Amino acid sequence: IHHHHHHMKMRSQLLIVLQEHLRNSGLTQFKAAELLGVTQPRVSDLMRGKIDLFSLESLIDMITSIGLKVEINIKD
Amino acid sequence: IHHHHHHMKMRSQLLIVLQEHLRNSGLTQFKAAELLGVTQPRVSDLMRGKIDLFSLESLIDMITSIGLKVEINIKD
Repeated sequence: IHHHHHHMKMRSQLLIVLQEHLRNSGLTQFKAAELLGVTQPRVSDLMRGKIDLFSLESLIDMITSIGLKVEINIKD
Repeated sequence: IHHHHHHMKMRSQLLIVLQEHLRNSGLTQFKAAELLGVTQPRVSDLMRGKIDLFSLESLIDMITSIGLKVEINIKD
């Protein structure tokens, strides 16, 4: 397994938005996994806040699966 | 190898900013790889625009290594 420990403000922002949206979606963890196209243990880890297990692309994948838009701004 | 074909506006934005910044950095591909902590073949692929080989986290890793800030906005 890869564990992630960088970009934590961004990673936590994406995770909290994904958790909150899933929490009042009316979906069970099973139906949530079906919608996101991931396994139930993956949903469990997300809802338990195991943030280290989630790459930025996986979080962005799931945010988009639930119908949200992610926009980036790059600052120099 | 993983190949990526989703989130293409975001992926291309990050790649173009990374290429442009490296292109007038005064660095050779070797010195660029040293700064980013990746291999020279990885730099080559980036500069050749092999966008499919680069996950969003790897692009964000490298953008931050060169001293840029990435901010996300999530829209519903």
